[PDB]
Amino acid sequence: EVEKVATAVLSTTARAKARAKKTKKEKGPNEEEKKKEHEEKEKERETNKKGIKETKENDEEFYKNKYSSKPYKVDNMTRILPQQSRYISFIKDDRFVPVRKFKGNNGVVVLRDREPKEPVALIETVRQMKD
Amino acid sequence: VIKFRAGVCEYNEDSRLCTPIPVQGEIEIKPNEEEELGFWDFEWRPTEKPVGRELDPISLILIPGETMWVPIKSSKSGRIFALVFSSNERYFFWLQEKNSGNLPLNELSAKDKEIYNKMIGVLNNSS
Repeated sequence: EVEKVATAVLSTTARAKARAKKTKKEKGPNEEEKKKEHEEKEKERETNKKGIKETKENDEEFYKNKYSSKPYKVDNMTRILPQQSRYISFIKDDRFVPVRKFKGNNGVVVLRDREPKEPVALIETVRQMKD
Repeated sequence: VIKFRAGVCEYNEDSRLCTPIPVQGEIEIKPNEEEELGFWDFEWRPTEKPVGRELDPISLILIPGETMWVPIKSSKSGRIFALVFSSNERYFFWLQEKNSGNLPLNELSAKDKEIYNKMIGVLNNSS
């Protein structure tokens, strides 16, 4: 719908060209003498904007690392593809530290809380909401 | 009319022990309009669990200035719904309503604001 009307405007200006070379000489002064549209730069015209709805992903450039080696913060409760799980390490800066070692795999993992007496938000299960 | 799940609970003048004898039932509050005192009827009903002192149904009128609200009464259990009469019509209820569970919890229910508003409305005001 967007392209139909963007192509409309542009094609009309192109056709008018041959007549336009000599017209354009008279057109310049008649704007200074009479009046202008709302701008005083050139005569600049419309261009129309086209419809692009999708913002596509490119592809990697590094297949040797698809997981770099740089740090990135990954939030708890997120999509975790098994490649990431190997490099997940629980940080000590938080209260929360694993009871044992971490498996290097995804799953339900229970942690030891050093301060459970300090307010942290907690994420309600479905069952909790209903109560 | 405002209903929530509630149990019977024991009253004491001895030391005011006030720990539930747990049951399961409801309290059903009729706000009424009768005279200047309101006389809001708190009808308690058992629906299951005969265990303990069940208390056959009894409707209790709100007489203003004798009854009192304090959310705890000995901090053994919260959610102390108080109709104080000093061993006349004194029978207690213990809210057992779901707001984070039916549990005992200090300073009434988990929905804190919700339930303080109800207490003022029923108990302190007279229609």
